Amino acid sequence: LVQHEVLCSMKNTYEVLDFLGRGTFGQVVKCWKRGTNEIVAIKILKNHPSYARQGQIEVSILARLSTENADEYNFVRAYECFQHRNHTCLVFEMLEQNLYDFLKQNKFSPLPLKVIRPILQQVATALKKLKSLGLIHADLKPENIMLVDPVRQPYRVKVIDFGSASHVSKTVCSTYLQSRYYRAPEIILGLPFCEAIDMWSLGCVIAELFLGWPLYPGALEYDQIRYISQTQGLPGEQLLNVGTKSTRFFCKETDMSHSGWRLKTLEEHEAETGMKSKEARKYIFNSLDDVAHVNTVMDLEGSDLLAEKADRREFVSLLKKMLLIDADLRITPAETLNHPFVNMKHLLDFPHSNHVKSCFHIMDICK
Repeated sequence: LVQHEVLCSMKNTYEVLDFLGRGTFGQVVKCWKRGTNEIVAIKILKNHPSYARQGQIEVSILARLSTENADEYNFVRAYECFQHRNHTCLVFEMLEQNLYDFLKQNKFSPLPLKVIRPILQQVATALKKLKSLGLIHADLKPENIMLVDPVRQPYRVKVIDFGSASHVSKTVCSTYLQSRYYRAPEIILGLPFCEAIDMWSLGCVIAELFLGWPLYPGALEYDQIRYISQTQGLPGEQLLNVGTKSTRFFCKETDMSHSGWRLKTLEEHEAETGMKSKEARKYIFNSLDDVAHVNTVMDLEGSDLLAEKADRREFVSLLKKMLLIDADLRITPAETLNHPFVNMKHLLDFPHSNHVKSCFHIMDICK
């Protein structure tokens, strides 16, 4: 169960100092490595047989990632893995603050695109290495992207929480998987999924950093697929046909001139499940292009505004490619690093803008 005040390792030695967090399963606690000046995070896993298979596969993925010991691809370095009492725990490096707590303390104010760009490049590099190994993170949320040091190393991030990671398999998710606000349509509709469910999650977080609030903050999976379809259009017919959960949110309407699929109205869903659906979006978009026209009051003069408008033009261009409902056509982590928003090739067309001089400056410092 829960423990405190002291801990014991087989090869090293750790003394627990303060609790760090508690999830659905698996507790993380901050401790001090005795004999050194290092602070590390230890994630304990309860020794229940029904959770033993998920606990073992997480250790298998960390050992395969630890071969990439350089971790220049921005991963949390896993040190060792021992067993205390009858439980199995993992030792990670101690990062400072995750992106959600960074937005919370700033009253969820939007972040400029010049700060979003370094974070996007680092996470896309991580997902480029995850596809290189045939792995899925399956839990990419702002709570799982932590800043190494917000003051010493400004805007350097790493990804955490592999408790949902798994190898690529041709198996439909039986129920739910990723976090709801960042869940790909494949998991909602009951479709075969691969590594593209993290490209969808990365689109919902860079949009959350730009707006301050989640892009699709649906309380239920119906609200989630409703916001997506109302903003980006209904999913394709071939996708809704082979979708297992596709019948729980859509219906086969057949008028004289109607097509095949349509959404269940708020009146229909409220009668089917009894739950009245309320609006939770801070931003309602008829199109992803309306994201570029959000929060448009800046101090940028004519020289800098011509570039910020070009910056937003490429941000919604990448965001649309990252939020394509069809996972077969969704942009890949390798292509995202080659998108003009990350290449900054569209900012080169400006002779000397004092804003683009800072945009390029924030990028080459993240090293």
